[PDB]
Amino acid sequence: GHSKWANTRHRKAAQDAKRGKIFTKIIRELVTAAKLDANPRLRAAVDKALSNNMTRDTLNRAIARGANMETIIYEGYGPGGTAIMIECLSDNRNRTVAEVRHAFSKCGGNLGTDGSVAYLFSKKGVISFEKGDEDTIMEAALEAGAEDVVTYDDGAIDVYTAWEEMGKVRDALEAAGLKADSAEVSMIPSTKADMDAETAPKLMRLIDMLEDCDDVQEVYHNGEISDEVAATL
Repeated sequence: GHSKWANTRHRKAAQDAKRGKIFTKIIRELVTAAKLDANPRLRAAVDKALSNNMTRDTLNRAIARGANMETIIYEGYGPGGTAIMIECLSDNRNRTVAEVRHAFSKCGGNLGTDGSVAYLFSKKGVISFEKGDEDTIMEAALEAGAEDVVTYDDGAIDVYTAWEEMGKVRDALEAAGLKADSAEVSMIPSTKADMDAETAPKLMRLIDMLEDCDDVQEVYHNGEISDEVAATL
């Protein structure tokens, strides 16, 4: 009872309503990495920009910006006792932590020590196929170096790679006539947080408030959902 759109339907139907905020968070992550100009920190941003439909000239002009903002991560728990990580970028640490702290209060939750639920998360590249031949994609993926392949109930396919190889793998599948629909780099949970029609929209409200903050670059969670309940939100 677990499809891919079930853990991507909601919020992804909300992030496509806050495109200004999403566009501009990417911009800051591009400019800051170019100002660094550090290389393997620009790459990530660029890929995120593409997957979000940001034109090339726009990204190039952002990087071509090569205001002291720093990166900061937070951790906590939320609806249904669901683990959560928050990645930020800001020039004001205290204002950032307050806004993040405010979200949890308004959603019954609490931040924690830097090492709490983090160990429950592994940073890896994910190349997704919304459809296709499973055994052919799997072999081409493992062949290219992939670390694992997941096939969901809706035929969607997720290829996991070492976070820093998502690119080589993605390209291999393409040159092989096996184009992925998306290929990003996220934080994958090694555990499941069951959710009901009660502790889901509640969690989803937290992700919404957190993502509403301009300092919040990334929000990850293990609140696995089911097709059964996903049809209540």
